[PDB]
Amino acid sequence: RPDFCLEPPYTGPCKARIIRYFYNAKAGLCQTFVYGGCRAKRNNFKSAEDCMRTCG
Amino acid sequence: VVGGTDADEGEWPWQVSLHALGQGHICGASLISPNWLVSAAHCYIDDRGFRYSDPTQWTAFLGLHDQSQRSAPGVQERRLKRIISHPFFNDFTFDYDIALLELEKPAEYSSMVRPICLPDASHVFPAGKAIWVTGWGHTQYGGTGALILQKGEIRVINQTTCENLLPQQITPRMMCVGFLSGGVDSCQGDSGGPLSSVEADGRIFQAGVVSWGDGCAQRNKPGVYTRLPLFRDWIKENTGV
Repeated sequence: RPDFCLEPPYTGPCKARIIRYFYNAKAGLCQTFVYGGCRAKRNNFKSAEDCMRTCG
Repeated sequence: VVGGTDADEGEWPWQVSLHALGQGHICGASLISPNWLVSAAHCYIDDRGFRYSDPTQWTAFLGLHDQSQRSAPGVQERRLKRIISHPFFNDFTFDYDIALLELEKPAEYSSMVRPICLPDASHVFPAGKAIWVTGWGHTQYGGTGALILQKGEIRVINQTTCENLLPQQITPRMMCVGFLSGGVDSCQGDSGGPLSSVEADGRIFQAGVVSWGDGCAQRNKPGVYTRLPLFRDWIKENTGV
């Protein structure tokens, strides 16, 4: 439900390569994306579990 | 990085590949001595339940060339004793984005694993001066990393130009390096990596740490890195190097 769950995966201005999971709204499944390491947004977790437990 | 080409065995002996438990390669670092590195700061900031600051979660790769190559004759592997993010780093404005990583067991210099040279407090890298960026970062914004340490050539830029290309964002500890027409620039996964500069004497000196930038290789959006001089004494004061 969290509205931030429906926002697109935000990478960020920094340049780290941290694979993170985000919920794919029109796909019901959480997926992978790269987080720059800064300014993270709410729809970015560490495990598929964490992702699917709050955006299911 | 973007717009660059494959480097050669040992072309950048000071480059390093940093990995974190369950995540593979994350950032790059710079070998500044037998027991220390010089990376970013954001790379080691506890987030999403992972201790990105905890040294027990990191492995460093000296002399690395091919990421998919397991066990290599010229690649050293070491754990970290401790990380020292700058006491005035800012996870948001990106100021003081710099940190020191201490190796447990020392590095053992060789043809493919040599320490880069630190600019002395007052060194200057005049704008327009070509320098190099290296890393396994994404090869085009929004893509994937590279198996082989890529190399790219960019140049220093006027500070005001920098400040104004990225409105109300640049700080004295920062420095724009790249091109106005982009095409070449550091990208995700390159962070902490060292800007290598060939100096008039023949030796290469670290002139910056990959930090951030809006996008990658965009026109009017050159990479933003951490100036290395202002922290020379901070290094001396901490590492002891």
